[PDB]
Formats: sequence, structure tokens, C-alpha cells
Amino acid sequence: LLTTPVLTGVGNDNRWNGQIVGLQPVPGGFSTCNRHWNLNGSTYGWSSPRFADIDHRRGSASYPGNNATNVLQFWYANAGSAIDNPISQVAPDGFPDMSFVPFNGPGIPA
Amino acid sequence: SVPGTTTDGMDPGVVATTSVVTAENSSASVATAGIGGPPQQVDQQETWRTNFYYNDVFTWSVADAPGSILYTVQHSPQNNPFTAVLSQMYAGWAGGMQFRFIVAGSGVFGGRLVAAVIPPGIEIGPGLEVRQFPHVVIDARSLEPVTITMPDLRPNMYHPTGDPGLVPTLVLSVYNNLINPFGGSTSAIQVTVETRPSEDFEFVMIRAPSSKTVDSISPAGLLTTPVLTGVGNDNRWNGQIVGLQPVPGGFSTCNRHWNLNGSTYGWSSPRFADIDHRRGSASYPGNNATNVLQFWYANAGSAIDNPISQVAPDGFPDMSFVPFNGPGIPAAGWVGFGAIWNSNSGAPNVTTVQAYELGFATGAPGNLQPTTNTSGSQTVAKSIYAVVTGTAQNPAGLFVMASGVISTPSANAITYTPQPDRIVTTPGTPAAAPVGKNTPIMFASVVRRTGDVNATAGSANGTQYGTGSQPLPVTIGLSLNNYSSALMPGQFFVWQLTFASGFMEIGLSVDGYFYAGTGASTTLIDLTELIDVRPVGPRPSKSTLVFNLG
Amino acid sequence: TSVVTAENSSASIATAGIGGPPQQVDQQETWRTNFYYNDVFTWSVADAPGSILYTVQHSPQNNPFTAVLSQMYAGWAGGMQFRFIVAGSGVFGGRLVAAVIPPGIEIGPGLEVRQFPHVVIDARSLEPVTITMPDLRPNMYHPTGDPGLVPTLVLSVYNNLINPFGGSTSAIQVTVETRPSEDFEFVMIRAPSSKTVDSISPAGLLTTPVLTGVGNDNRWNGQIVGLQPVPGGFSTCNRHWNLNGSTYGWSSPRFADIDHRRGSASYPGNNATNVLQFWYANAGSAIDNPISQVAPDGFPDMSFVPFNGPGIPAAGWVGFGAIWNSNSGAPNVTTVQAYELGFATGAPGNLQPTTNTSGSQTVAKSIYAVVTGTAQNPAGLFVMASGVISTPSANAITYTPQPDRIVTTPGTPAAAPVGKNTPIMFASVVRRTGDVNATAGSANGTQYGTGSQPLPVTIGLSLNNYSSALMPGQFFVWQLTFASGFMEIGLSVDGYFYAGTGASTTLIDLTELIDVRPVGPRPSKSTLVFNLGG
Repeated sequence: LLTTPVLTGVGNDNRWNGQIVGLQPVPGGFSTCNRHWNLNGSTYGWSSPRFADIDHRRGSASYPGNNATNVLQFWYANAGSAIDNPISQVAPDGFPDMSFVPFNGPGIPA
Repeated sequence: SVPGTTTDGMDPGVVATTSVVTAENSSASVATAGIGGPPQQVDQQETWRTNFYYNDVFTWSVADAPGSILYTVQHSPQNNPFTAVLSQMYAGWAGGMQFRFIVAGSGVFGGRLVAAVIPPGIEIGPGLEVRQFPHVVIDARSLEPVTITMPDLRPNMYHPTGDPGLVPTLVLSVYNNLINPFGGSTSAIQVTVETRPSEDFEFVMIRAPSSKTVDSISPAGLLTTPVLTGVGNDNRWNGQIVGLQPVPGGFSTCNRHWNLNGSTYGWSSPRFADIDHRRGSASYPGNNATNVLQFWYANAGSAIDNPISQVAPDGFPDMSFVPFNGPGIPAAGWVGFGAIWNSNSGAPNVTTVQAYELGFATGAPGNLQPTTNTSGSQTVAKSIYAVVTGTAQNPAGLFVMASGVISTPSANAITYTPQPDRIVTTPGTPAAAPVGKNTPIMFASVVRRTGDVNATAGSANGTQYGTGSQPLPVTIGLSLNNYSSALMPGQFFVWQLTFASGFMEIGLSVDGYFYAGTGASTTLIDLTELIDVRPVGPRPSKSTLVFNLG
Repeated sequence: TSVVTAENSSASIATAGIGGPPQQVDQQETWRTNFYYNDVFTWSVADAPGSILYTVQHSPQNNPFTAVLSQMYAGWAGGMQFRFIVAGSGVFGGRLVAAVIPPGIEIGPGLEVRQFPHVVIDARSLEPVTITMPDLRPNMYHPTGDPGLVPTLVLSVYNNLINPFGGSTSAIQVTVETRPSEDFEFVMIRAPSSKTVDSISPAGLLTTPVLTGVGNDNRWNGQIVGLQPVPGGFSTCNRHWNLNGSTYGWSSPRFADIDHRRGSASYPGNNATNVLQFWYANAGSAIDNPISQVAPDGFPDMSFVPFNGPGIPAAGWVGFGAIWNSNSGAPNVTTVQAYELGFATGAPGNLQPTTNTSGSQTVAKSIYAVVTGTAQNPAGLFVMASGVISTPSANAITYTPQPDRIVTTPGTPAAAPVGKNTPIMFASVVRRTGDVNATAGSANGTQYGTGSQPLPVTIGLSLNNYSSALMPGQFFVWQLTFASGFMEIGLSVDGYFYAGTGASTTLIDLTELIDVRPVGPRPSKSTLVFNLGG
């Protein structure tokens, strides 16, 4: 499963679909759930092992303010409701496992 | 000597050994199996172990592609009738067995078969190529029988009856296609299998007769002859089953369904008692509370008192709500006699006892829409007749009888209820898929209707058939016993119903669904002349079940 | 270990050669060398000397392993060895005799077992006593299917049992064990799927979950949670099937619907607003029911309660239903209510409860107000078979129905106490109208609805015939195991259930019940045990 071209020039990573260049040590520890498989043929996440479109329906859409030119767009939906995956219904297939950094106004988030 | 066309009961015929019958296998099998004590039932003069006795039969068609399996058995004492009788009073076995094949063909046909013995660790599946194992090829024009011996290759010292472990498997498949040079109507032949224990077979530990085991008994005892032609009801209504009808495409009904493993598909423990709730809003349209239609709804997740799942109350019908407005009664659907009752140690209201239509709505109390998914929905009920008093309190509940009827305006032909496009689906289910020519089957019965009280099976307009998934005696027989090892996934347990002019075979997979070889027909098969039921065994899903009806 | 052979063994081997060579004859087999359990019986302090306590015929069914092996052989011959183990105590006294009776002699009260060749068994013996029964037959072998003449082993009382200590304990259990003799054999192997005619037994109808899981009664589809005894007797015949393939009454066992077509309808009051609808028809007009003409299927078998005004009557049978006209009828929109069903007489004048079916008349009076009231002569009822019980206030009234309130037909047998045994009556948790949330917790006791037998049993017994499975004068007996006690239950030939509780009216809860186990047919003079945790 781990050969020489996998870590040299062919393999990608399971979060960003990008070329693996290095190794990053984490001395504290972490837990990754989405698109992650154990040695039992099982997953706890909500994504298949492939990179495709994220599609969901039945979610409330709104926009702040009153003027409708150059206005930020908002959309949300609850967890546990997305009936599109045979795996689990926590989130639709392909949703990133990152916490939402809050922002508003003319500032690009970090 | 006998001239080849008559055969004795102790005559094997020709002997075919592939590569696994060796002297060291038998010498290691005899010497190591002495850990159970002295061997029992070992006497090479008894009648039960000198003759061949009947085990099985199967058919070989012209349209069978090369590489398709016609016969498979695991190594077991269930492959001979007398060792199956003797295994109830012993707790261990070792040794091999012999299999005699007689082809009932003529010298004008063509085609070959192939047989092999598979080692214990290999998975028996789609990617198994048995022609790349040591094998033996049998012609279709053979007159004398052919005997194949399967030895005992095991990593343990003996086979406990409740836990044998790893066993070999005998596979028989098509080598070359069957050819009839005249063509026409004759396109199949039959092969009969006999069995006989080998010389190194024995039992060890005496135990008690009909002792319980850590494994599981075969699922043949639950489906007997009074279940079909007598007592036995549906999963949604308590009515006797009358007929058998196929569906094209498949369905998914997941209310009171139990798998082969002991597990339920959500709520609704299997007993037709009642429906009760303690939280839920009540309202009524219009400015006047006189001759109105009551409106109760609550979200999915408010069923605290249900001990299985929180999504729905116990005994609720799994029907999508058909939206209706006005005095015109809805078509089909589920309607039951009920009333309302208030919370905080409250008596039921006297003035409102009426039949309500039950279902799941979307977007209540505004525009109500039918729904297919149970997650993120809200259960609902509204009356079909006019009541004289309405309640508008936030804490309220229901009291509905579990037995129900169908509501129809016209009631001449309608449609069998429910349809596969109407049955709701809980998260986490496997759906029915028609494999081979076999189709999913749903049991039919007779349920009364609101449009006509006298719904008798006879004249005065044709009768209406309600469809339920599995019988209630069958669901009781699976709610306790676990069958993880009784039937391997990938095949089904097949019975053999016998009518007065024909016979059909019905199956039961690991998913709890029933299969029949109906093909592309939607004809109701009335079960009135059915006499007896005899079980058969585990058969692969690619094989076709017979449909001899007169 | 020594194996005992019979006195007639050399003539027994030779004359059985008409069936071929002997089968399953290997003297080192483990199923043949050890003793295994067969049966159990009771020796009482009230048994007169010369009374018979145990009787068994020569058969290959008095052993757990020869009964399995007889499924694949059409014939048997040879002897069989018996062993007796007394539970006993060192403070008891009395002896017993056991002898083998040849064919042609009666087994009865005039049999003098003490002048046959016998063995003596002590009431305080620790080591077991052994006796061998030979195969004394007038045939060459015994074919399975029609054996012939066999000897019989008879156990009798020599000296009566004595307890000088006093009260409490007055009965001893004796266990029988069996291994075959050296000369026993089988002949002529056969198909195991062949004649499946094996002593049909009413043991598989009452299993474990039936009482600690699924399982309902004949009045309601409610879970059976407790048994309640009643001293004196009762009579019920609605869904009550006896051990033959017959019953006395209507209502085949399914809680589907209650449907009738013809019957008069009326209502009191000169105003057609907020009244109680009253439907009534006489007994004998149920043409659509193929079983009995007395009542439609699903009608309750309790009497009417005479009430008037806006007060909800105590107890009874209330069910959610409606009225419907005839002539390919659709039901009326504006009348769906809870209706109280029962048997009465003298309607629509003085409504009185009645005991007997004959001379009575079925009635249906609504308990809640309905806005419209019809008066058409052809009318019927479409009521769900599952219902509740009406109550004025929540409280806890009593178990319903009472044994005097049950309506029975002419020609019905009655349950009667025999000895200390008392007929019991299965109970269940049900809902009511005085309090919808009938949780089995706090806020007073819950309502109990009581029926005759477990509906499951009726379902499994209505197919088969049990005429020779239980000899008359006995019960088929089970042994219920609790966590800190055990009990014993009976089933008569007439369809009733008994327990040896005596004259007590305390409910027994099936909460810590673990499993059940069949015992067999036992005489009714023996008291069933009541060693409960209290």
C-alpha cells in the first residue's frame, strides 16, 4: 500500500488533493475523522475516498443588509438532515472537516 | 455381472481422486482425533454406513454459461441423513465423506462438468476460479455413477458440533455447455447426489440429546404449513394472508423488519397494541370550533417514551401522508379509530372520538407535502370526519388503535396498498435488488375499507389487497434468535411449496426479504390449494427458483 | 466397567435375524455405557400401601439417545436397564417395590407387586437401586410403527411414608435414569424424513419468551406481565380452545375487526344534538360469521353496565368505532365515537345485565356525545377489535372482568379447584380513558386486564389435535424458574391453567422470570409447588 512512487511523485493527500512534498510532526496530538479509514475496513467520517462535488438541498439562504449590489451571501443547514450519503448523514459528501472561522465586513479571514 | 444399466446400493462406480486424498492425511486425521476419547459409531458392517442414501438433486440447463456453479456444500454431518440423525446425540466429529453422482441423460447430448475441493481458508465467491485447482471432468453421456471423495483438512484436532471452525468446500460447475442437437423443447437434464461416510469418520463425545449449542440451528422450523394456509398475519395489519404478488424494481420497508442478525430498523416493536404520545400541538382551521377537522403534529425526535428509537412512537404506520383538503375523503392511506387526550394526568376528551388519517407531513401547518425520508421530518394526523369540539393546547397526545383500514372514495379497483413509491425509509437500510430473474415478493391479505364495510372475498365488486412485508410469526422467530452463522451472506434459504397441480420455490435472504422466480409478471398467485411445505437448504442467489404452475 | 446382559439374550439375538444383521452394536460406545436422565415422580405421605406411583412400558423412547437413533431405523429388539435415585432425608421411613410384569396381565389396583420377583427401595438410601427389564415378546422383533406386546415396569408402595417431625414437608421426589442392555440392537435402516408420527406432545406451545417477551391474551393485545389466581372457579369461552380440535363460541383468534350489517338503531331525546347513540340487535343473526351465529367476530363477552347521563360508566368494553348504513354502504361522516359494547336484555327500556348467552341481546351505547343520531332500521358497527376500558377517575378499581361478570354459552365446562390447586387467570397492562398515560411506575397502581389463556397457545393448538397427548385426569405441567424462587403451572384437558397457590388473592409478577421448562403429564392429586421468594 506504501511504495516508492506514492511518496515521491504520484500520491496525494486525503484533505486537499495536492502533491505530497513533506512530513509534518505533531508533538501534541490530533484526531482526524473525515475521509479516514482504520485497519478494519471502516470509517467514522461522512465522505467517500474520492474528490467530487459537494451537493446539498433544503437549506436556508439569506443576505444581510438591505441593498442587493455587492452583498455577501449566506447559507446554512442543520447537521443530521442531509439524506444524500449511504455512509452517514452528519454532513454532505465532500464537506471539509474544519471549524468555521467567523468574519464579516471587508476583511479576508485567516 | 450387472450390465452397467442397473446399479447396486453399495456400488460406487468409477473412482475420481483429484490430488487431496493422501495416506498421510488419513493417518494424521485418525491419530490426532483421539483427544476426544475412544471413537464411537465405528463399525464397518452396519447398514447405515455401507449404502449410499439420498441427499440432493439439481438441474443442468442449455443456457448455463461456463463457470457457473450448480452445486456446493460445506463439509458437515448434515450432508447424510443418518449422520444428521446421529449428530444430535454427539458433540464432535472428524473424517471425510463420499459423494456419488448419477447423470440422467442420453447418449445424444454433449457437454462436460467439473468438480474440485477447495482448501479451508479460501473465500467462496465471484472471483473463485475452480478450473485452476486440481479437478476432474465428467461427460454428460456417462452411464455408470462417478464418486468423488472429500477429505477432512483442518487446522484443529476435531470439529466441535457447535464450533467446527475451518472446513473445505466441494464445488461443481459447468465445464462446457449442454448441447441438444435436435433443439426443440427438451433443454435440461437432472443429476442426483447420494452420500456415504468414509472409512475414517467418527464421533467422540456422548453429551445429552437435543442439547443447546453456541452456534445456531437451521431456519427451517419457523415456516411450516399452518403459516400460509391458516394462522399468520401481516406486519402492518392483523389479517390472514391470502396470496402472493411480486414487485418490479424492488422496495424498502423498514418499520417492523428484523434482519437475520438480531436487529430492528428503528421503532415499532412487533405487537399490534396501541399508539400513544404525550407531547404534541393541536389546532383547528377556521374561526369556529364546530364541525371541523383536528390537526395534530409533532417533530421526529419527541418520542422519549419509545425504548428503541426516539424518532417515532411505538406502532406508528410507516405511510407518507397524502394531502387532502375539504369533505372529499383521501384515497388509500392509513386510517384508524382514535381520540384525543390532554396532558398532566388528564382524562381523554369525550366529545371527540373519530377516525383519523395517519402519516408524515412536510411543512405543517402550512402547505403539507408527502415525504420519503424519516429523518428531519414531522409526524402528523388529521381527521377525515367532522367533530364538534376542538382543542388548542400545546401539550396534547393521541390514543389510536393499532389495527387500521384504508380510506377510499370510489372503491371499485384502486391499487394494492402501499406502493413501493410510498413506503418511507429510515437511515441506514439496505434496499431490495432483483438479482438473477428473482424479484422481491410482498405478502398479500384482506383488509376492510371505509367505503364498504362488507369486504368479503367473493362477488359484489372485486376485493382489495393490502400488502405486508413479512409474517408476524416469522418476525417473532427472528426477534430473539440470532442467525449470524446459520446462513452465509450471498445465498438464501429456500423452501418448496407444493400446490395441488404444481410447485414453486420461495427464498429468504440475510436481509429478511422473500424471493420468487416470477420474472416480469404482476399476477396475484392465490394460496388456496397449497397443502404442505418442505424445506430444501441453502441455495445461491444466481440459481433460478422454479415456477411450475398449472 | 461391567455391562449387564439379559437372561433371554441368546434367543433374542437369533430370532431378530429376520430383520438382517444387527446395527449399532458396539459395546465401547459412550452413548451406551453411561446412565442418563429419563423422568421424575412424587411419593406422598397420603399414599396407601399397594398404590401404583410409576408405570412405564418397554420402548426405545425411555432414553434420550435411543430415541434419537430410532428416527432412522424401522425395528428394535433387546432389553433395558433402570435406576432409581431417592432425594430423601434421614428422618423419613417407608419402602417401595419394583417388578417387571409379563404381557397379558392387568396393571391396576388389584395387582400384587410384592409377590412378583422384586427389589426393595428405601426412603433414605443414598446409593441407587437397579433393575433390568428383558424383552419378553411374542414377535420376532418390534417394528417401529406397530410394536406388539411389551412388558411393563411397575413401582408400588410397600410401607407408607412417615414423617415424625410434623408439618411442612410431606413429599419426596424420585429420579429415574436409564442405560440400555448388552443385547439391545436396531435393524433395517430407513429414511429419516419418513413416517414422522411421534407421540405429539403439548410441550412446544409454552416456551420462554411467551411469558417474558411477546405474548398476549384473548381479550386484549397487551403484554402479559403477571398471573393472578382466583379461588372458586370461573367460566370463559370466547377464544378459549380445549385440547380437542373444537371450541364453544364465536370469535376466531385474531384481533382484526368487529363487523355486523343488520340491526336496528335509535337514540334518546327529541333533539338531534349531543346525544348517546344506541344500536341493538338480537342474538342469532350473525350470518356472515361462519363459526357461530350468536355474535359477530370480535364481540366482547362481558355484560353491560347500566348507566345514564353524562357519567362515564365503571369498567366494561369501550372501543373506537362508527356506524354504517346498508345497501353497499359507506359510513356516515358525523358519527365516530367510543362505544360501549356488551350483552343486555330488555332494550331500549330497562337494560339489565345477563349471565347466559341464550335469551340475550347485544347492545352498543356511546359513552361520549355525538352531534348526529340516526334512526334507520338497517345499520351495523365497524369497531376495532383492540380497545380500552372506561373509568370515571384514574385511581385503580380492580382487575376486569370479574369471574361472575363473564357471559358464557350453554354447554360450557367450568373450572373447579381440585385439592389445593386453584385456577389462575393471566393479566396484562392496558390503557384507560381516566388516564391515558398508564406508565407502570408511580401515580397509583395501573389497570390490569385479565384473560383466559395466552393467544399464542391458542394459535399453535388450533391446528393440531391433542386427544391422546394427555390422558384425562392429568395436567400438562411446566416449571417456571424465577431469580429467587420457583413455581409450577398446570394445563388441564379442558383448556384451563392452574397453580397450587391455595386460597390466596395476591398477584405474581413475571419480572424476574428467567426461563420455563416442560415436565410432562402429572396427576391432579399432586400439589404443584409454590416455593416463591417471600
